[PDB]
Amino acid sequence: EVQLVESGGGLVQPGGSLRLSCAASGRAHSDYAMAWFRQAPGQEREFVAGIGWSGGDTLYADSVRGRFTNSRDNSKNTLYLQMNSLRAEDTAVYYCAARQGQYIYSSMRSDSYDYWGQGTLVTVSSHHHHHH
Ligand SMILES: [Mn+2]
Repeated sequence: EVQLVESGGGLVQPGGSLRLSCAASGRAHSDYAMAWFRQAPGQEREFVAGIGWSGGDTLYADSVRGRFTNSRDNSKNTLYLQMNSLRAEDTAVYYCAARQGQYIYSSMRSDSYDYWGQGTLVTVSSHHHHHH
């Protein structure tokens, strides 16, 4: 069993950037094959980015390639997603996922992932913060 906790979701201006984090349970250097998925309201869940268990085959969905960067800190069992040039189409709950098993290559299929976090919400929408 692997538990997964995402953080970092928030409200972001169109054109803006965020960084998501996903902490995974286990001893340090557990080195899971992991991925990010997302689901927008009324749409099917979809792959975003992934990495294999041994740190190879960093892979992106066509929707986000060149805008998003996936990285893993093996010591912390943490996965990070730097998201740039965000647009309304990127609004979604973002889910961290992990596989049970030592898979070298990243799978883009949700059926490949045993464990799923609860998600963190990214809202890409124009807004104004009142001054202080
Ligand atoms: Mn803001």
